[PDB]
Amino acid sequence: ELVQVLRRGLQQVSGHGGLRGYLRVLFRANDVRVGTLVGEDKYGNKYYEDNKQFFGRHRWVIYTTEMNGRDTFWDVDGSMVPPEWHRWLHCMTDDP
Amino acid sequence: FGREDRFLNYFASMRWFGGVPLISLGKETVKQPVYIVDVSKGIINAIKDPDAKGKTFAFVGPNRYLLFDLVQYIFAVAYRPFLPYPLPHFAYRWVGRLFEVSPFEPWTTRDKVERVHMSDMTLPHLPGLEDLGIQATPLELKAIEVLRRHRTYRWLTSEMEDVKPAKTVNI
Amino acid sequence: SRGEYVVAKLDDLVNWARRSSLWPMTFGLACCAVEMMHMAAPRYDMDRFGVVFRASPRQSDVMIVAGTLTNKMAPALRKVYDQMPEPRYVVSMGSCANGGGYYHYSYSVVRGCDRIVPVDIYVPGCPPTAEALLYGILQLQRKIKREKRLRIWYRR
Amino acid sequence: MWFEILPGIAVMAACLFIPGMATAHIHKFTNGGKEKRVAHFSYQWNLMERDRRISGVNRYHVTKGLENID
Amino acid sequence: MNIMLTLLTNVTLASLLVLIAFWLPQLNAYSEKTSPYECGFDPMGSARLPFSMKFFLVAITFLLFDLEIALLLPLPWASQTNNLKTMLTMALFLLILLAASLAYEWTQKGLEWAE
Amino acid sequence: MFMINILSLIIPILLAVAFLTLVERKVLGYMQLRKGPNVVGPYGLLQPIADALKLFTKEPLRPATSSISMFIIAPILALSLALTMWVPLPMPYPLINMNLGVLFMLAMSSLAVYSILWSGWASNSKYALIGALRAVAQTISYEVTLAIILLSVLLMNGSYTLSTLITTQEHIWMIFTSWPLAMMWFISTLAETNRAPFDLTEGESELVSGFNVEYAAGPFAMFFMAEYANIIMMNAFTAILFLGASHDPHTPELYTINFVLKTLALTITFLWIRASYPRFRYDQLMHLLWKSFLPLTLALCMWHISLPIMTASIPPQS
Amino acid sequence: HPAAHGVLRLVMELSGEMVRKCDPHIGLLHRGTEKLIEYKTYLQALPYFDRLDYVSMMCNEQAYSLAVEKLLNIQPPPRAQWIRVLFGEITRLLNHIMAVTTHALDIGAMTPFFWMFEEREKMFEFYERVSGARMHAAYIRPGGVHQDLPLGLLDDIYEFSKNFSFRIDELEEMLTNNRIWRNRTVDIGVVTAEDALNYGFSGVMLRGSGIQWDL
Amino acid sequence: TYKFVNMREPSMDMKSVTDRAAQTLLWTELVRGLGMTLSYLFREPATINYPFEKGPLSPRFRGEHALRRYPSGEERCIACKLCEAVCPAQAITIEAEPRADGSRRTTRYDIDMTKCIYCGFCQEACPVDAIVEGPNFEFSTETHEELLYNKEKLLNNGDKWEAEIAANIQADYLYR
Ligand SMILES: CCCCCCCCCCCCCCCCC[C@@H](O)O[C@H](CO[C@H](O)CCCCCCCCCCCCCCC)COP(=O)(O)OCC[N+](C)(C)C
Ligand SMILES: CCCCCCCCCCCCCCCCC[C@@H](O)O[C@H](CO[C@H](O)CCCCCCCCCCCCCCC)COP(=O)(O)OCC[N+](C)(C)C
Ligand SMILES: CCCCCCCC/C=C\CCCCCCCC(=O)O[C@H](COC(=O)CCCCCCC/C=C/CCCCCCCC)COP(=O)(O)OCCN
Ligand SMILES: COC1=C(OC)C(=O)C(CC=C(C)C)=C(C)C1=O
Ligand SMILES: COC1=C(OC)C(=O)C(CC=C(C)C)=C(C)C1=O
Ligand code: SF4
Ligand code: SF4
Ligand code: SF4
Repeated sequence: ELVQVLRRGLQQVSGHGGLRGYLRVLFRANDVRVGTLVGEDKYGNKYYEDNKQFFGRHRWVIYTTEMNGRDTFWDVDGSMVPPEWHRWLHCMTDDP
Repeated sequence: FGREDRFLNYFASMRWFGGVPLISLGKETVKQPVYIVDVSKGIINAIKDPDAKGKTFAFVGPNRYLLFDLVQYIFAVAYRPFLPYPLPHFAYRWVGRLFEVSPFEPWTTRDKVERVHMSDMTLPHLPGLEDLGIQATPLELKAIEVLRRHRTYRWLTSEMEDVKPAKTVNI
Repeated sequence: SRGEYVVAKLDDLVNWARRSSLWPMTFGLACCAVEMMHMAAPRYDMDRFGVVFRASPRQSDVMIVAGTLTNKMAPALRKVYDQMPEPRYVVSMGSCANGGGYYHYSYSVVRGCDRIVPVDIYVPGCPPTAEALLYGILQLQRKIKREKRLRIWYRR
Repeated sequence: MWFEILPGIAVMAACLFIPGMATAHIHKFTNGGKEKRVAHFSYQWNLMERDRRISGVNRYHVTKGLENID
Repeated sequence: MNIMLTLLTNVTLASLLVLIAFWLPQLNAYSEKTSPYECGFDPMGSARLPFSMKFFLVAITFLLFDLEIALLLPLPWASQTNNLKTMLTMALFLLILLAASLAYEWTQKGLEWAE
Repeated sequence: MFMINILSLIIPILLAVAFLTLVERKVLGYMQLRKGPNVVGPYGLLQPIADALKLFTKEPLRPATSSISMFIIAPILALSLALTMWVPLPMPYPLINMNLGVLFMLAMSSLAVYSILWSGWASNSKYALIGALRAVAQTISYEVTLAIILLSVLLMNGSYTLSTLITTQEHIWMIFTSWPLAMMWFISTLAETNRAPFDLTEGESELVSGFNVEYAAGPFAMFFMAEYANIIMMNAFTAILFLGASHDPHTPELYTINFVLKTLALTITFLWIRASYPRFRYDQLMHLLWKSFLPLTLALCMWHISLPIMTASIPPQS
Repeated sequence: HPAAHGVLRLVMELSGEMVRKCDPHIGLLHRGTEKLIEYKTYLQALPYFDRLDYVSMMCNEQAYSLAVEKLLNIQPPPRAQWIRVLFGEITRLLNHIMAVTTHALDIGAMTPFFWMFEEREKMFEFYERVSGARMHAAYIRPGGVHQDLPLGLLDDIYEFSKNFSFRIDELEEMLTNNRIWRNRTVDIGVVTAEDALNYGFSGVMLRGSGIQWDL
Repeated sequence: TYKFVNMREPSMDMKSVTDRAAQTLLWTELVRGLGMTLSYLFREPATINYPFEKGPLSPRFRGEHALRRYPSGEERCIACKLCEAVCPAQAITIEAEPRADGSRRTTRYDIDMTKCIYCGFCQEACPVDAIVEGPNFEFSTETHEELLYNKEKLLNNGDKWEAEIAANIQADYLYR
């Protein structure tokens, strides 16, 4: 079953668009999990869910690299989420 | 002179070299230092004084000291061994030029050495602290608050009235 | 210029080192310290950011005022802030520390810890949630990232 | 995860590998490639000193075989 | 010679680390920063006042028991003598006397700390 | 060439200590249902660098009441001794080959206590003094029993040379012959290194920071590195003493890998024990070492003096 | 101090490390709450009791509400009383977790704190779902409770309750039979029943001495 | 009804005495504690990946304050001053007068967020759902003065967070 988890890791590498995207998501979010895309903002934030994860890790957001005027490739904060995706991301509701 | 000054701390820090170099042994220099709080209060009073529009003030201390006596008192308040030796003007200038090379804040400069050895001017025709309602604080009342940091553990608790104030060349 | 580039790179390196290793003093006052503990709890795991509690003031970089500051305690708080080697930072957390809060009009409460020590970040709440305090700490990290010490020294 | 603790353990293991291997290779490099001699007692030291004297190059690890006895 | 060089290298590295730590960063020392730490309030007395030791008798017994270590250390070489009977008898005599001294200290309330 | 050897010994040891800090933090976190440093660098691999850089760019303090000479001397002695206690270790070849290596480690380890003693005294504060007195009590508690255990274990090696321990355990580990001595030795090495459950000299919940409460920045980092280097060195010594790897003269890399794996296992066991237990009272440590460890150690020393003579198994090299 | 448990100035007179005298100095967190209460209305003074004992908050709310109800000669409805007792037991769980884990942490056991504070976090989630505040709820009021339970709260409380016992068992396996823990705790701080009664003790500090009392 | 916690007596037979001696000399319970820590080492951690993952909240969550409008854009607040009267911390300051068209509207509406205890009493007291405590909790500032809100800031917060505030109220107004 070790081969199974290693193959899962290889597929995690492949599901982020190659080594470059895998390393980008590893160095930006410190996480390489692959989820189902729920939607995208008009600012560029992407939203993913994976219901097999325990409560708290089953929803997440990959932040945009460029908000109104600042470069947010490295400097991201939780206040960049618009109110509707704020409601969805904090589990105040079930409907995106 | 004060807690963050470059006057009392400057002389107190000369203990690291072992001796105190003074031009002409400091017997031909007279100083009149002033307290920092007195200067700040004078500034505030000059702001609040309507008669001080175009005036020019001179803020000086109450006592005049010889440089030798002042440094000896400084080392006595800090309870450090005083080893004063005379250093010629050109040698002191060379030392200052050597110290000027620091890319950071210099320990001393040629200009600083020039200003330390130069006697304070007497300008009795100018207004002073007293004309703004300020009674200048003597050095003997505030020296400990600056020089207690420079003591060792053995002398840290000594009170201010233990170090026998120095001689003043006044009038 | 070469020197400008070198000082910019060195400033970036020192800023990254300072903000990637933040050690708050083991110091709490009231209810907000419970949320500080919950930020140290497994769910948020402040240690995963490099944030480690240390008891001694001489081994601390950040001071988090978490609780009401009274008049009886102000000398001790100022004393332990003074015994912090520099560079040091202060985070005011909760209404009581920010401006007095529920006890603003009391006879024995300091109306804000910024009357005693300078504050870098104000975290609002009564108490702020563990996520709110974490957001405040990350904001402090972003503030440290923006310091220009060596560039300003070179520009002198 | 618990397997993310492994990169740091691997780095520490690599760091701890260096002293022993470096000592072995430095001993090999400065002793003709044959495992630096041990002298716990005076007899072994006398053996090394005789080796040094008969080597002809002031180096003990230079070994003379049966080709040196004509 | 090699050990002397090793000690010199280690001491030099430690001293250079101290010198770097003290001359690299910015120093801002004032009276309140350099005061002793007593959890936010000034200490009442001095740290140089006598500090009573409740285990002094055990310390003297440690002085006495440390020399039996020097007596017992050459045993690996002593095991190579021809007369193993005398060597074993005297080693067991020394260890039995040490255990007897420990028992005497234990039974007369010597290992209890002073109150 | 010998200076290159000294550097190749001491620099990797410092790097290993730096990353052992991270490994300990992550192991404790995962044992506490959290992660540990995961953000700065991938899997926290740049956390030690940030810690060192932050510590060495911070202001060091000289207390007003402190005796400055001893205050500065103590961390230098601590780190120097911590680095020095590595040179006689056979891995499988030592930097310095000594006839009496074990006695050398004993003497230098008993010298290393004065770093804590003098730092606590020169700090001229009450908590540091309490830490120094606790260190005195700890040394009195453990020293004699540690020495007797070492003698008992080495009665089967035949000498005090550390390399001979590789030959003694060529076929069987020494732990299968002296496992009670091994247990008491492991506890004694936990007590010697001031490690949980025997970290009284610092005693965070009791004495704030203890003997090093007045130290800051680089001088404090020096004590930290000395402590962690002592941890690694003592676990390596235990691995050599009780879990002997097989040495092939034509491939010492196998022995190096084996020994490093064993000492890493022992260090991880140290972190495990820290994460698993509460702390002792420093009088209870003395009572444990003098009323339980000492009589058994004396009886086992008698047993290990007798056993080779009865069994006709006396080791060589008189 | 890490073990001062907040803001306490314990002036200790010691011979060596033997404690000759203890002098507790308090008031470093005296906020003058009672005067401020005198300056508020009965509903305005309710959140002060949340902040009196910030580890058991709904219990303080319950005590204040019971006093005000006694003075008002009114009676809460049965559902309010059942909710009050349920959340009081949850609050007791929170308080006991914090107390035991921090006691162990002060003695030297750091890990059960981390184990049990996740359960504390889930109970905080219950608090927030019922009131909107994780710890300072102001939920219990002199008329009953502010709001009714959301439609899916009892199921989640049941899910937490059916599993909390295993966490308790793990904590006990960590501490109960450990010989170091017993050495640090057995025969320490012994108080007699008569002394405990005369000194005004209550709760566990009585029950540990054999006094059979529970309000 | 009471029970005893520490009132057991051990057996004195050879078997149990030897088991206790083995426990004392071979450290059984310490090994059991080590085993429990080892078991915890191999479990999945409960940490979440903030700020990319967020902690669960509810429609009742009391965060940052905001002022609301009617669907036409007219403000809901009519300066009744009930929120100011009920505020336990005296954090709300209000001044009002007739508007140019004769409406009852405020000219000053401030909340001192360093005085506020975030109890939500103001939104209970409001009869027109004009003042609310929103879902936002990440609004830490760098200066004290930035936490002294006036009417413009609160109206901006309402316009900024209305899309979420209205949905949160729709899911909870039936409990109020
Ligand atoms: C030789 C011994 C003495 C010197 C020792 C030096 C040790 C080596 C130096 C280590 C370098 C590594 C540090 C850089 C890592 C930063 C990674 C990256 O993330 O940084 C970004 C940008 O980095 C900084 O802008 C610059 C960092 C480095 C600047 C230049 C490097 C200078 C090195 C020169 C070494 C010479 C030393 C002097 C010798 C005397 C900002 O991202 P960050 O905010 O973190 O993370 C946000 C959190 N998220 C991801 C979850 C959203
Ligand atoms: C880890 C193992 C490997 C490391 C090996 C390298 C070891 C390096 C040595 C350790 C010290 C490193 C610290 C570097 C900073 C320099 C500190 C000092 O030396 O510089 C100034 C020295 O300059 C002095 O001010 C006077 C300048 C000249 C002194 C006269 C002596 C005669 C020298 C001749 C100069 C003429 C030209 C020289 C070229 C020929 C002192 O300034 P100061 O403010 O106190 O200290 C604070 C430093 N700050 C500002 C960075 C915070
Ligand atoms: C034919 C016969 C030949 C010889 C036969 C010899 C067989 C003898 C069998 C018994 C020997 C066992 C040796 C055990 C030595 C100490 C055991 C002991 O009893 O000590 C305990 C205490 O010892 C401890 O509990 C240790 C305390 C510190 C524990 C720290 C963490 C534990 C470490 C985890 C496991 C470590 C594994 C050790 C080996 C590692 C590999 C080297 C006494 O304390 P109390 O319970 O208070 O009783 C005294 C009061 N009446
Ligand atoms: C394990 O490291 C920690 C501490 O050091 C022992 C603490 O003191 C604290 C604070 C809690 C005590 C009771 C002061 C926390 C939260 C912590 O995580
Ligand atoms: C609940 O009781 C309290 C403690 O015990 C756990 C504390 O440690 C502290 C403060 C110490 C840590 C760092 C939070 C406070 C303020 C407190 O109220
Ligand atoms: S702000 Fe609120 S939670 Fe924080 S200490 Fe003050 S009253 Fe307690
Ligand atoms: S939440 Fe409470 S304290 Fe804050 S403004 Fe509203 S009524 Fe006042
Ligand atoms: S209670 Fe509502 S309507 Fe009345 S003044 Fe306050 S915000 Fe306006």
